[PDB]
Amino acid sequence: MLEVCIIGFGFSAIPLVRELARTQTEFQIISAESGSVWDRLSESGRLDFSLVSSFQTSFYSFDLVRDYEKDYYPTAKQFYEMHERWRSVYEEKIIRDFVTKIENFKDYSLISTRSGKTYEAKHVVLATGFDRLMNTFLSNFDNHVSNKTFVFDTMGDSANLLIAKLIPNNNKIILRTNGFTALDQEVQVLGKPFTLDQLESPNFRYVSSELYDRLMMSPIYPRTVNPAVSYNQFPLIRRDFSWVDSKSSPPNGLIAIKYWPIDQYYYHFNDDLENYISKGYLLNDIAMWLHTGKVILVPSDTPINFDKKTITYAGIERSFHQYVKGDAEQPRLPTILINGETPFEYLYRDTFMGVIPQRLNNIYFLGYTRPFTGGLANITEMQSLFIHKLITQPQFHQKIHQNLSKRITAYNQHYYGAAKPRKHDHTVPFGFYTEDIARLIGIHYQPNECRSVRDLLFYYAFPNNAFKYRLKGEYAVDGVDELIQKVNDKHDHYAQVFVQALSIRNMNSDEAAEWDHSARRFSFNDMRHKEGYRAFLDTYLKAYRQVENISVDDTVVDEEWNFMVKEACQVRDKVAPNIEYSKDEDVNKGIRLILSILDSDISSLPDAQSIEFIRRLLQPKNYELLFIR
Ligand SMILES: Cc1cc2nc3c(=O)[nH]c(=O)nc-3n(C[C@H](O)[C@H](O)[C@H](O)COP(=O)(O)OP(=O)(O)OC[C@H]3O[C@@H](n4cnc5c(N)ncnc54)[C@H](O)[C@@H]3O)c2cc1C
Ligand SMILES: N[C@@H](Cc1c[nH]c2ccccc12)C(=O)O
Ligand SMILES: N[C@@H](Cc1c[nH]c2ccccc12)C(=O)O
Repeated sequence: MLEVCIIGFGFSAIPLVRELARTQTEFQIISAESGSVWDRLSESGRLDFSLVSSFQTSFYSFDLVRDYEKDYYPTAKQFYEMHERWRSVYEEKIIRDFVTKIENFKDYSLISTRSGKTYEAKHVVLATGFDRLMNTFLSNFDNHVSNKTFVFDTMGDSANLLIAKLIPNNNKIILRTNGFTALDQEVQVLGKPFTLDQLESPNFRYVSSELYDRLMMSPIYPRTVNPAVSYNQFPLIRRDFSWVDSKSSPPNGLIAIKYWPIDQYYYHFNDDLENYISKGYLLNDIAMWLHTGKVILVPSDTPINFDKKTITYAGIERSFHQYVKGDAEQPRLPTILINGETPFEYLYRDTFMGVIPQRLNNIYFLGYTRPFTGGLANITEMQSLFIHKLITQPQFHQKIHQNLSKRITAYNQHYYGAAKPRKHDHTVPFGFYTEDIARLIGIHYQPNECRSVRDLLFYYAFPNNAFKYRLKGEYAVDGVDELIQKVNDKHDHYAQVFVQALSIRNMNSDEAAEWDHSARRFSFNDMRHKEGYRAFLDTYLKAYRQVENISVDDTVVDEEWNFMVKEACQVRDKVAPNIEYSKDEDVNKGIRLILSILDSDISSLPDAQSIEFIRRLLQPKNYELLFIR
């Protein structure tokens, strides 16, 4: 009897196949001849964009240990080339066919295929990815569409990439949405670039819920009255967060788009602009679009005529060329038959850690958990370790499954509370999820085993990337020691985010929200760093057009749009003139202090009262996770 069958091979399955090979566990992969959206984009030459996620979080530990030299954003070309490199390694273990049905029995499954070939396997892993409504827009994208009006009912990363591509053809963009969370993918800390995933210090949740909440939520919840923040200039960007019923913030189910702020885009790409655009580094600064009026927000309930193709806002009856109805994610699951009869019903919350479904025996889901920030790699590497351990170690399989339904209830209580199921429940802060799996497997760090201040920075401030948990123990990867050293040497041992937590420990949430926004350039949606880049924007559009052989007329002037932008930007035209740094000073001084006591013994530190606090990090009081204990 075949020990393991993996269904679907693109990106998510790679780390699991690697571990099954290492332990010589018998496995077969079944995967469609057709392949993925990445094959659609490759075949049709549309891998001309870049990831919304850092290198560190988007490539597996066993690639990073070889190829990491600096933080950067990989291109769609590089990401796909990496999938193709791993497909080549394992292609001999792949049967090219399409699974149509799985019949699940007490200790095996019967797998049916389009060819008619059937397979028996004791353990079955689904790594088939999602169907996405929006893929047709990216895969069949037309760049000749010019001077047209688009209406989007949802802001997501796909809409934002479409918008980046339309705007340089003088396409006008109306968003008719119930708000959206957008975050600068890259941020300056005392004049040095940090990808946003470098600054989450997630294990601070263990100090307390409230402290972590103040560390994280002021750029997402409308907490500052600072008029430089996009959610004050353009309030139609605010969301209804009344659904959230959890002390764990950011909450599971919160989705964000991650975008190039124009200032960081300029710092990286200004010197070789056309060549960088052609590699797929597209400016996608939604806040700059709102600032310049190349995008407008309108209320959710703004009347539209689907028959005449018209949207009803202020004075002009604007005909729209296309309505984009907004991306949904549905797992590509075959029919699964419980005891080979009863259709399995998929719901993210009714699986443990997005991986283990109830009422199925030895079936695992790999790649259906979505990270709030950073790449999928962080999530699928840790899920792969979890699945490998369940498959190959019956003691671990028994430990997890014995109280499976209780673990799931305890997880849902902790992370969702009494909220009803939502379509985005599958979205998790990457640094909670990786840490959660690491504690389940037993490859976690213990805060009580920190000796030096340097050790506290590593435990609390070093990002909870999957490779963090592959330094030593059961899943160690060779070269992780050198990788961690390199990353620490380039990021000042994450002293800056450690000092952020030290700065806000005594504040309430309004105070921390004010302090967050006291910076000369605060992390996210700082509308003071837009006007100075108006000339560079024109250079950019000219560069984009030249790269893509586009010719449009700005000497042709769209009068009617010029007119609707004024109505859209009334709060901004009122709020912006009220503009005009505690955070910069606090952080600068704190980093000085921390970097001076790097190698000081914690336990022995003498009796401001930040010392008390630093000493208490050996004994955090919010460490309990009832779905693990
Ligand atoms: C436009 C776009 C941009 C993205 N950008 C990023 C990014 O910036 N950073 C990031 O980290 N992630 C990004 N992602 C998300 C993620 O990395 C990709 O979705 C990735 O392809 C997921 O890998 P996967 O292996 O789970 O699924 P896939 O890559 O879709 O591979 C699954 C494979 O299984 C096959 N298959 C499906 N059903 C069956 C079946 N029943 N039988 C047999 N074979 C089957 C499919 O044909 C496919 O080849 C992006 C996704 C998209 C669509
Ligand atoms: N802690 C950093 C970065 C940060 C805050 N909120 C976030 C949400 C997601 C990602 C990063 C962040 C700051 O306060 O600016
Ligand atoms: N364009 C993809 C982006 C995406 C999906 N899942 C992700 C995980 C990590 C980074 C990016 C993504 C989407 O439809 O949403």
